[PDB]
Amino acid sequence: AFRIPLTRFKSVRKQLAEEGIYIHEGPYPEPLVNLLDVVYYGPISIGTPPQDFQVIFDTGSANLWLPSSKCTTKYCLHHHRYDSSKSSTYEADGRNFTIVYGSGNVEGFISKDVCRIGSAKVSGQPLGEALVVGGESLLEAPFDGILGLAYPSIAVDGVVPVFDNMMKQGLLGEQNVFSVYLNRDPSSKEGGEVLFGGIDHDHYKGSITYVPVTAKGYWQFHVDGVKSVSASKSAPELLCKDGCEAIANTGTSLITGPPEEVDSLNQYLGGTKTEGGQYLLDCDKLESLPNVTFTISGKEFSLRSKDYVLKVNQQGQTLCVSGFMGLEMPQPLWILGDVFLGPYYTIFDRDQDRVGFAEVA
Ligand SMILES: [N+]
Repeated sequence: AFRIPLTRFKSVRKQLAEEGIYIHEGPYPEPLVNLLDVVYYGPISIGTPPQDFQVIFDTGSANLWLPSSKCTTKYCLHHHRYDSSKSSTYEADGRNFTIVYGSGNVEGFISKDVCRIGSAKVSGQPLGEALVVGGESLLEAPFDGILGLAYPSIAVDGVVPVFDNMMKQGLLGEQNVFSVYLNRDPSSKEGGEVLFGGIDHDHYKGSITYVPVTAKGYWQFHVDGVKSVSASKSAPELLCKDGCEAIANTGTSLITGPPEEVDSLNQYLGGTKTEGGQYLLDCDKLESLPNVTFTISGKEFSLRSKDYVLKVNQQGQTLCVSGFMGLEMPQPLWILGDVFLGPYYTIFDRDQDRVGFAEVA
């Protein structure tokens, strides 16, 4: 058991929306990392002596990458960079890599070195030395790179994900799991935490409801249904009626699903489609907005409007936005961002290949 503290920051997509600037997505070939949407980072260090970094701990991807000292692009010059020549434990690989991101590609070459995750010491860990990171308005971003916590099958050639090497090296004891506490509250000192090799009882109430992983790549599982139900409507909103597939993604905020289904959901909520793509709700009519519920392994996971409405500062206008939007992919998926993962503590279990949810504390 070792514990990494997470810090929450306002996403670049949000900073853009405040100045009244929107960028359309997509459609996507499948779920992609998008650096405009990432909201939680935590510290790691690489090499000997340690070189310090802030990275996104991302269940939506499986790669570890950081800006290379050899990268002199704008993004890299504005962040911490890994210098292999300064580390006595560096071990060369040298092969090239490319990753398709929603925010523009990430490219470079593979290297190996000690990766430090709090008190844990991951040895011979492959990483991407990034020479290219796309694109606009990431010069402020408080994170340097990404550390992926998904399965090895969606890693680039030459990388084994960080958690997998923690497993091979016996660093987690008997529980090959990691647990994630996300605090969406702006005020609090702790933004959240990732607990490696354990489950923290202090962070949830009730019991944990497990769901089996369906396709090993993303942390992907089956959802029984999605619905919203209200005393103020002649009909319910019933979606995902015959079951659907979802992924848990700590690398994003909004809940994303098949467009026609979430458009319908947003209409039911009284939403108004912005030219930006998000749906506006009346800020004075948030009180009687119905819960939206996800049924997983026969159990209901309810979201209150307090959980799913996002507030944004436009100019002077405070302005309220639905935390659900459509994103088409060929193999339709609900992507569960922090809107879902904030009010639910989440256990990621590689022993049994399952994901656990319990009410947060
Ligand atoms: N990107």
